Amino acid sequence: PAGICKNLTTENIQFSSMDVLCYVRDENPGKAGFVTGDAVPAIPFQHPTTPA
Amino acid sequence: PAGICKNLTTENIQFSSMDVLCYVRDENPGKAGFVTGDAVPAIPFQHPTTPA
Repeated sequence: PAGICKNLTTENIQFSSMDVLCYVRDENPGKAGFVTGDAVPAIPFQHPTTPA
Repeated sequence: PAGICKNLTTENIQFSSMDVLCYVRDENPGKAGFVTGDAVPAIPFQHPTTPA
């Protein structure tokens, strides 16, 4: 949408409402365009209550 | 061992590898040469994870 386009543009990343991006996701997982994965998932830490 | 003697001499406590020290451990109640004892044995503390 337009708001995302404006926010991207103001962040020195160029993208216009008339632009399009074309991609191909490969079949074999060994060779791919973009690789994503989790090394260590989110771990919570609850610190004890402090003075004040 | 010789290495300990070398370390001692390095830190300004003169003790050659040739030197020998003699001592007498007393047994009478009121008299003694070297006194040792623990007033409070070592106590462990564990702190939880800081906000850092």
